[PDB]
Amino acid sequence: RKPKTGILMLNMGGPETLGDVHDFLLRLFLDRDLMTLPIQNKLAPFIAKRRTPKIQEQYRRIGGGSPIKIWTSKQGEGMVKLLDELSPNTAPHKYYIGFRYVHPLTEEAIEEMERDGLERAIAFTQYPQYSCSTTGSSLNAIYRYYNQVGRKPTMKWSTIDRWPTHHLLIQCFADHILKELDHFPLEKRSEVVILFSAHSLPMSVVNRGDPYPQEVSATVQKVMERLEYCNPYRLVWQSKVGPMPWLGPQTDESIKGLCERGRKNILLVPIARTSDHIETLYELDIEYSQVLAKECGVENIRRAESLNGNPLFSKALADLVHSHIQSNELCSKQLTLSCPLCVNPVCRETKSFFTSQQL
Amino acid sequence: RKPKTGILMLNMGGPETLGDVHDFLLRLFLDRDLMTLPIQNKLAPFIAKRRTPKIQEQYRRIGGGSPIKIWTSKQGEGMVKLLDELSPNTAPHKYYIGFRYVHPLTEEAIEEMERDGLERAIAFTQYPQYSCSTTGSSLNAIYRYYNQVGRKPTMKWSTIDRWPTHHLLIQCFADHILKELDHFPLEKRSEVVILFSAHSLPMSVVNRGDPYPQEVSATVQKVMERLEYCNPYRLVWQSKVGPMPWLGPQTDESIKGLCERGRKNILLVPIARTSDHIETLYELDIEYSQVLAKECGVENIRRAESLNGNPLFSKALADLVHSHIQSNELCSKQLTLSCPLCVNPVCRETKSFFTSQQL
Ligand SMILES: C[C@H](CCC(=O)O)[C@H]1CC[C@H]2[C@@H]3[C@H](O)C[C@@H]4C[C@H](O)CC[C@]4(C)[C@H]3C[C@H](O)[C@]12C
Ligand SMILES: C[C@H](CCC(=O)O)[C@H]1CC[C@H]2[C@@H]3[C@H](O)C[C@@H]4C[C@H](O)CC[C@]4(C)[C@H]3C[C@H](O)[C@]12C
Ligand SMILES: C[C@H](CCC(=O)O)[C@H]1CC[C@H]2[C@@H]3[C@H](O)C[C@@H]4C[C@H](O)CC[C@]4(C)[C@H]3C[C@H](O)[C@]12C
Ligand SMILES: C[C@H](CCC(=O)O)[C@H]1CC[C@H]2[C@@H]3[C@H](O)C[C@@H]4C[C@H](O)CC[C@]4(C)[C@H]3C[C@H](O)[C@]12C
Ligand SMILES: C[C@H](CCC(=O)O)[C@H]1CC[C@H]2[C@@H]3[C@H](O)C[C@@H]4C[C@H](O)CC[C@]4(C)[C@H]3C[C@H](O)[C@]12C
Ligand SMILES: C[C@H](CCC(=O)O)[C@H]1CC[C@H]2[C@@H]3[C@H](O)C[C@@H]4C[C@H](O)CC[C@]4(C)[C@H]3C[C@H](O)[C@]12C
Ligand code: FES
Ligand code: FES
Ligand SMILES: [Cl-]
Ligand SMILES: [Cl-]
Repeated sequence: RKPKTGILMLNMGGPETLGDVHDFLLRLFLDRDLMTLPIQNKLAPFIAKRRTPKIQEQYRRIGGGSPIKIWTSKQGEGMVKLLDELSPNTAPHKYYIGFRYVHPLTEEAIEEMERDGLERAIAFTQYPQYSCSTTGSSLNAIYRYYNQVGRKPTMKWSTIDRWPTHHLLIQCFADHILKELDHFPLEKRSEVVILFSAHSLPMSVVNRGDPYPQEVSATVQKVMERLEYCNPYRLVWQSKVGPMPWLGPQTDESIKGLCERGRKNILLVPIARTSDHIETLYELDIEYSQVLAKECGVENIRRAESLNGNPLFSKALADLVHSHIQSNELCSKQLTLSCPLCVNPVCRETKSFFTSQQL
Repeated sequence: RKPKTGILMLNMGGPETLGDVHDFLLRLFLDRDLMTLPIQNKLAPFIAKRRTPKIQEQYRRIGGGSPIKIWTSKQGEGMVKLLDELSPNTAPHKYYIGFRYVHPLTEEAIEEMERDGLERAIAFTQYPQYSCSTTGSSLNAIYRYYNQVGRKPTMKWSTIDRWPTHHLLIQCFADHILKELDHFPLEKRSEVVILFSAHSLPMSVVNRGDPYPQEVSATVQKVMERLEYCNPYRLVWQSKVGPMPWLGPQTDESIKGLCERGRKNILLVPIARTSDHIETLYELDIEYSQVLAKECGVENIRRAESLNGNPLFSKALADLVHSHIQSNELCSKQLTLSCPLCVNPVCRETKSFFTSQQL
């Protein structure tokens, strides 16, 4: 039978080959939500051209491009197989990838979903903890697509806009941490300090109200509860760029500081993403675990495996979607409150897009 | 066998009368691990004299003094009654109050516990979420006391150094929120937005690794889970002073921003305090809920009652102490990890004090 229920998996994406780097950067610098540059239509291509060599070099250091699409595909296949059994009344299910800055783009995916004549479309963010710069930006693209195509949707929409504490996500993280603790020397296991690391935000974004640091903090505590507080931890933040203030502590400074303080056995845990990413394979694994850690005289630094193709994580995706369908909800209660100092007029329009849907 | 088990309830304290304000400020400004001032022994008394009138005026606005001691005493009495029945082998139990910056001082309470000839002494912080500037300052005073008096303790020490997700604490907050949502006009209940508000930290402290923002985030999520996400929330931060950057968003800016954006029905929840305090009775209730809120045309702003004399909260305190005794733990696993960028040599000494205790 023709597909009945579309699951739109949303992610920023990354360039699949070196050749895709420039236009990934160009689409990003053009995104008026993410940044207000003067004369932005002229500055965006110039900044993309300037930054491209450096970013292509990073992807070169990890094998030539981003693995996000492979992993997103494998997890979406697994999720659809389960949902056809779990939810016969909404089957067949089909997953679609909507990347914000590379192909397939969010707008290309919506065009195909409509072409396919689905009865309902679920905007399923692949970021478990909500930031306006991540999930909000992917949801804004859905609202803006219909606003700009000048037609109403032909499908019933709803969103799973966050899931920072789903019990099977927490189980996957706990399982990968225990697997990685087993690979330290046994005599150092109990000395291991865990740094959960997540992409940082600028403080201008924290201070306007972004939900993300409190949600990532929640994910951390539920993982440590499941692990029975077996090792001590901190939550720290990676990927800061530029001269402005961002939320710290920084993951690089924290690795170096712990080493300087005699804690030389460290487990990194990428707590805000669901697959490997340049953040993990370059920044944590090369910049921090090889170079920085070597300079400071670490004894053992390891990183928990990304969730990637763990079948339990496909089972989480499916249970999220199945609960969402049975609840009839259109979005979380949290999406109905925009940031207290939000200055972007589209956030309200996108919230209303979802809360106002027929059903 | 006389009192056998002393429970030292630690809090920073506040001045009980207007006459106690100057010496509260003086002790604060002499505390070199909270602040390093040029020519500190001369400047501290001067800044204490200069800022006393303004701080006396805040306390005069709430009736002439801090209620922390009355509430802590009532909670401590309730806790002891329960502990004598829960734990006959460690009875009789006696509570002592140790305030960091007013009488009875931490040092005074230790002197009495040792005078009393207790077998066992439990350093029980009354902050559920740990900051190095709150619970860590109290624990450093216990270590420094023995280091100064140059005698070893005569009782067996251990600490309950944090408890941000204790199930009965969570139940108390959820109960107080729901009863406050009952006081709104029924036609706005669904519209109410919850701002959990906790004392902020300077970014310099957050960026060195202080555990506090992630633990307060955890308390917020456990409370919202218990409430089944009935209303939307943000966690925001109050009490910033001075011109340096602190963690935001600010509670005051957030209340003004929500009003300006049409969310004019707000419930404030002091999520990091267990009793009323100048930050609730003056800052939230007068500066924000009366002056700020009237000025931007709020419709309804309420604040959940502080835990104060709720008997389920004395139940929580006793359950924490009974579980701690049964577990034989000397401190949390998290106290065994100092901040990654800690620069105070005493933190390691105080950690060792607790982890090394006989028993
Ligand atoms: C002023 C502005 C800040 C935008 C903001 O307020 O966030 C910043 C952001 C990106 C900056 C530009 C980009 O970093 C690229 C250029 C970098 C050069 O070193 C200065 C000019 C240059 C063209 C920058 C000018 C200016 O400082 C920009 C435009
Ligand atoms: C790729 C580009 C340059 C950074 C680098 O050298 O890696 C970086 C700089 C700042 C980044 C943006 C900032 O990190 C702010 C955003 C934070 C979100 O968690 C990711 C998207 C987000 C919108 C970022 C995407 C992208 O990777 C950016 C634009
Ligand atoms: C790193 C890059 C400049 C590269 C260059 O031309 O040298 C610039 C271009 C635009 C910048 C972004 C924009 O200024 C908007 C954001 C401004 C916030 O103040 C910090 C992050 C923030 C997301 C910026 C981070 C970073 O400095 C960016 C991504
Ligand atoms: C007294 C002074 C002025 C604040 C005011 O207007 O109330 C403030 C500035 C920073 C404050 C301190 C910092 O907030 C750090 C601590 C926070 C704890 O909640 C109380 C003690 C604590 C050590 C504070 C005591 C006092 O309220 C201080 C020292
Ligand atoms: C420079 C120093 C900051 C030390 C720190 O970073 O902790 C600050 C903190 C408190 C300040 C002092 C207090 O604010 C009291 C005085 C206030 C007057 O405006 C200037 C002199 C005055 C005597 C200050 C001098 C100086 O600016 C001090 C001493
Ligand atoms: C506000 C107060 C007095 C100002 C005055 O002279 O009237 C000053 C004097 C000493 C200051 C403190 C010290 O500078 C040390 C802390 C350093 C952080 O950068 C801010 C908070 C911090 C705790 C300061 C907050 C506040 O501005 C204090 C408490
Ligand atoms: S920036 Fe967060 S809702 Fe608009
Ligand atoms: S400042 Fe946090 S452990 Fe020393
Ligand atoms: Cl990537
Ligand atoms: Cl007080």
